[PDB]
Amino acid sequence: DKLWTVKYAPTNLQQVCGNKGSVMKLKNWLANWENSKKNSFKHAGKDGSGVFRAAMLYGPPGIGKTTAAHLVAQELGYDILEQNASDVRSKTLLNAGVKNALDNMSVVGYFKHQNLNGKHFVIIMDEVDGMSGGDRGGVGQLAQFCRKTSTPLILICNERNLPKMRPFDRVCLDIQFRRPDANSIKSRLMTIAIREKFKLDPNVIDRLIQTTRGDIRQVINLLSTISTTTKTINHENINEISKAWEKNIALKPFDIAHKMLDGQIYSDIGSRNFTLNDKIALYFDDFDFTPLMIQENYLSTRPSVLKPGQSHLEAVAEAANCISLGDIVEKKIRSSEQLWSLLPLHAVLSSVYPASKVAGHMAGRINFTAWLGQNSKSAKYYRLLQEIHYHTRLGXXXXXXXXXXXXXXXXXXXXXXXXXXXXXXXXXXXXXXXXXXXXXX
Amino acid sequence: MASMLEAKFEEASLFKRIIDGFKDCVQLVNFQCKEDGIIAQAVDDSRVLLVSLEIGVEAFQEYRCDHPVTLGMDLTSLSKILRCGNNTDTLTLIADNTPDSIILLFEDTKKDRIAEYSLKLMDIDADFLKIEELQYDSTLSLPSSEFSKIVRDLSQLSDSINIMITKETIKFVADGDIGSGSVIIKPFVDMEHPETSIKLEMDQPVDLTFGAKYLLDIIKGSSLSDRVGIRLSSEAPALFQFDLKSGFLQFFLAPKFN
Amino acid sequence: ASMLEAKFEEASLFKRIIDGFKDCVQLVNFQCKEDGIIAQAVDDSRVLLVSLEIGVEAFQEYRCDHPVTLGMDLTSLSKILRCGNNTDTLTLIADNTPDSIILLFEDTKKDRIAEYSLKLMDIDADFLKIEELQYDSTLSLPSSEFSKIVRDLSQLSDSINIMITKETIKFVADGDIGSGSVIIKPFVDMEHPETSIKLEMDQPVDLTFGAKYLLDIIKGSSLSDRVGIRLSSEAPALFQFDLKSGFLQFFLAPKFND
Amino acid sequence: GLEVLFQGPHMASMLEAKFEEASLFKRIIDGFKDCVQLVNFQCKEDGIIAQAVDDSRVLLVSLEIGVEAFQEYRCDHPVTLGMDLTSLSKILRCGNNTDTLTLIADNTPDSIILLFEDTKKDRIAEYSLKLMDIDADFLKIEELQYDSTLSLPSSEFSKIVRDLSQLSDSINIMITKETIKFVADGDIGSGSVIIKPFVDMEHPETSIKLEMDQPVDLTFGAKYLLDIIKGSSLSDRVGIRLSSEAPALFQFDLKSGFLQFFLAPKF
Ligand SMILES: Nc1ncnc2c1ncn2[C@@H]1O[C@H](COP(=O)(O)OP(=O)(O)OP(O)(O)=S)[C@@H](O)[C@H]1O
Ligand SMILES: [Mg+2]
Repeated sequence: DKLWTVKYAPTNLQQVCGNKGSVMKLKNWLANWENSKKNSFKHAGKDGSGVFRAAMLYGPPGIGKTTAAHLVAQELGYDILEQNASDVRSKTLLNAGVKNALDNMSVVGYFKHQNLNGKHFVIIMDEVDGMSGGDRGGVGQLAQFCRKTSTPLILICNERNLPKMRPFDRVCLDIQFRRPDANSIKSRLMTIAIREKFKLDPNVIDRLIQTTRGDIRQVINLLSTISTTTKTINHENINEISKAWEKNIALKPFDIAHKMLDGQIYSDIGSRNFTLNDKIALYFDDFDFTPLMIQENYLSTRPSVLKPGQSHLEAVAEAANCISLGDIVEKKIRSSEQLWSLLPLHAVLSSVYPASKVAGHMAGRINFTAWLGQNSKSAKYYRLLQEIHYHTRLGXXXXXXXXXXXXXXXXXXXXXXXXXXXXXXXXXXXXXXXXXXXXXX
Repeated sequence: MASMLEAKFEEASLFKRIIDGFKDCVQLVNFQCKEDGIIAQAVDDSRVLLVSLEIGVEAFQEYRCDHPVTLGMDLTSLSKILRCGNNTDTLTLIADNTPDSIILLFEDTKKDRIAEYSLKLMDIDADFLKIEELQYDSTLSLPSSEFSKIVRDLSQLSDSINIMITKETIKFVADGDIGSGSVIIKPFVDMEHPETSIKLEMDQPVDLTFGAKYLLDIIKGSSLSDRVGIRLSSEAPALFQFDLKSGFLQFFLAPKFN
Repeated sequence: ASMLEAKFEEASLFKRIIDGFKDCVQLVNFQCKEDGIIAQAVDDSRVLLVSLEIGVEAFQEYRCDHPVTLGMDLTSLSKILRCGNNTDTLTLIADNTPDSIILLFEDTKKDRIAEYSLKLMDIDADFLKIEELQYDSTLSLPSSEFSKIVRDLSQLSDSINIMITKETIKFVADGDIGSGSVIIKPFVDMEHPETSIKLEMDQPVDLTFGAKYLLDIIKGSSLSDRVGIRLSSEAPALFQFDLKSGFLQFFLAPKFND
Repeated sequence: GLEVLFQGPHMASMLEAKFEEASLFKRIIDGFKDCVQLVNFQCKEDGIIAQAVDDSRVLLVSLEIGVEAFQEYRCDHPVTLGMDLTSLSKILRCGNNTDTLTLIADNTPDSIILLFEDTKKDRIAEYSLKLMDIDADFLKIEELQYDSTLSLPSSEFSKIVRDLSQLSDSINIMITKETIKFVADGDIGSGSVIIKPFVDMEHPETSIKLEMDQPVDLTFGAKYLLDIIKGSSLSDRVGIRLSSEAPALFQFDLKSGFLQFFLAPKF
């Protein structure tokens, strides 16, 4: 009846697939909070989680952040007072609302009372990187609370390295959540399936995760599509329903790359059963991923379409070039909300053409696009190198920094005696080091 | 001739004053309706103030309500509606079986004017609390108009207001940055006007501090009863109560840290 | 000599008048004649048009030999009009082909002369069009009794439907939070003729309007103590506000409803 | 516990002034509350003397509460009490109708006490306000003779100012041929209110007294005048004096003393 992500939502931190390291880091902080307070938050314990009034969770969509924060709170007996983007968190309302609970106790904490925190709040300011123009000065006031609160404060966001999030930098314990581990999600998904009365090839359960880029919430929803679609599952159906489901609802981006890369469609015969018009049309079946898909695996095929006496390499270079050209086209299509009339050309230059040059037998296997997550790595690191520059600009363009900050690595990693010497003799602090350490790594 | 609940407020203005009494700190609230009357509790958005209502069958010129029904409704919407009714009007609550809405009939003596409004109910998953009559260290009472002035005055000085009951004496203090605010009132009873008398049944001293914002919100019940009951205890939320000819509107305010 | 000599019995008159335009209408060219003043204008949406007619009967003296064209801004004019005490008398004064109109306030005991200048607004437009002169239904009620029903329902919808059925004036509004319906009948209180409600019907009427405008309309409730309303399917509704020697009338277009 | 007795009454004090009526002071401060922000209230054995010049530095307020405004007054040594009117306003809003207001300060003030006493002693309220340290400005007792001197009801004067202030940001005042004129040339139009010296006998309250010596014509900032009229909350009629070189003087008489603004013309 209820969505699956709901009915199968963790009930104990003992069910959060992944980030277990960060969950611990979280739970701890929420434990030593009373003491951290007792000590005026000036004793950064062996964890550092001691000089921070509030914690800042962050990471990709559907990986357990909101589940952890809530759960870690309910586990230490505290009562929860949460807000999110659906609420108005402007500086005005913020100061006329929650500001008042920063040093207050739960009225529910009484009619519930052995609980040691039952009468205390854990403020969960969720979806903070979602505070728009409907929250004037919200981040500022919120970042000010991280310094003057008298109760645990937990903030969640997806992009910690954003400009809007700058005011939060030095003010709180930011624990990172990365994309859960496949085995974790694979194991979890299995458990689900079993309880849902069905089985699935570990190769299917595997590529899903790969498509979902780790979004455990998405896979769960995506996995509830089978039983919800068909009326009655049977002994045999299980093995075949995967097809219609996988090649349609689930891994559709794959059945596209498959068809597109099948040489049988480019041979004189099939060449007219599945016309040029159809090949181009396959593109409009997911014009979002199709270009990414072809580029991803146009070089992992055993071509059957090569002209007589044409090497696999040569034909690839031709598609390589076309892939390149199609890009030029895309950029322009995305430079003017009014250029969609160029998509057909892009269909040809980014998929159909490159494909026809190497279509045939599938040597390896259709892989999801590497470009997306690969675009996260590069981006998430430019932000780092950036803040590092806006700290060394005192001592070359941000570019000349990553192409000259090589020597620095030595006199900052070399042996790790002369510790303090170089470190401080650089005008760097704690975060100035922890940050420069990440990228350099 | 088609309902499971049909109450008829003696005075329309009543139900309004009753709801304007707490529609600023609570948004969604479940109204439990049964034989004897209407009961409803709701926690604050900041989870600091608990609000409890109780409307006895003696406030309606006629009160039906066959089976027990839950009326989860948004006070802002309901408030817009009640705002409609005029003076000479007999507000009648009407609810069918397993309602999706609720009707509010504003009739008039002169049967030449009838105005009925429908109000879509809300689905509220109320965290029902177990309120239990406790033995508070101190129990005072005074004119609501006075408690109001005191609270409004002091709130201009601090975000916190300390209420001290020492040696049978009521003392409110507010210490801010611009300065401090102190008010003290001694019990008495004026036979001339019993309603302006300050009571006080102390059994043990009490020193609690409340958020000024929540008191400014509680004093809004100062339109239901000319007097306000306050029960304080070092280990429990304060209790501010307003008396209604057939019930009451009470507030449970959790204190601040020591 | 003044080609336009207009003295209002009471400066407090021309004040209640312009309050009708002020909000819904932007600029209004005032055309004067030998029998009084007339003016019209329309919403930038072309949904509502206002028609003003001021007769000399509401003047302590009128002399506009040759007709004039006084274009002016209500926000600017409404200001000049507030600078009048309840003991003064207003006097419109314009020369041959006005380049700005003059308002004169004066007392009757102490020498106090308040003369304000006011540039004139020329928009190069003077389209005065009226065509309806016979509606399927005519009703009347107190301007205050109306403005109420209006703002009440405005809370639940962007549209209000004035449904005229067999001797029953019905106002309805259906929206997101709920519905609202006010049904008042034609009644007369021998002791209070003003609060009486008259309604003469011929053919049923059913037409919805946009509360937006309907609201700006009930502001003319300042011009009188009773509003007249004439309806006719697929035809702009006419809301008229009676005045001793003239009137302020609003022509509001409905909405195609099928 | 047992020290729950206010301090104000029992402390060693150099200043202890009880008002005739709380509201009086409440009203006073309001008359100049909007112009100034921080003022130094110099208390002497004779009464209270306060002055202040707006940030723009073109308006000057001068208060003076004579010892006659007090039920009992005993300041026995010159003390300067700087304080923010915004805070003062708040304290002053806590006073009831049947409540007496006593200003108290100790021989070494770091703040000021405002004690509210009631008929039924059952209600005592003590507010303390932290003093501010302002650079006190010496009295500008300059009484340059003004070319013209007039007075009219404060209620009727306020409107004039407020009404014309709609037309322009600069109100003009002329005293030509023993006749008072208020001009306002704005963007949309013009305004002109003229009042001659009128003297009623049945209602002497409402009268316009004038004294012409030299033709007058001055222009001040309306924004300012809008605040100046606030004194309308203390005196029934306000007296104005205008000079060709000296700023404008608007006075609101009070039994004990008076509130007076010294606005400098805009050139
Ligand atoms: N790490 C995880 N372990 C187990 N189940 C998970 C995990 N992450 C997500 N889920 C499921 O996904 C649903 C939503 O997860 P949330 O923790 O609310 O996501 P989130 O990381 O806050 O995502 P946002 O709001 O898009 S940032 C839950 O109710 C779970 O069923
Ligand atoms: Mg979330």
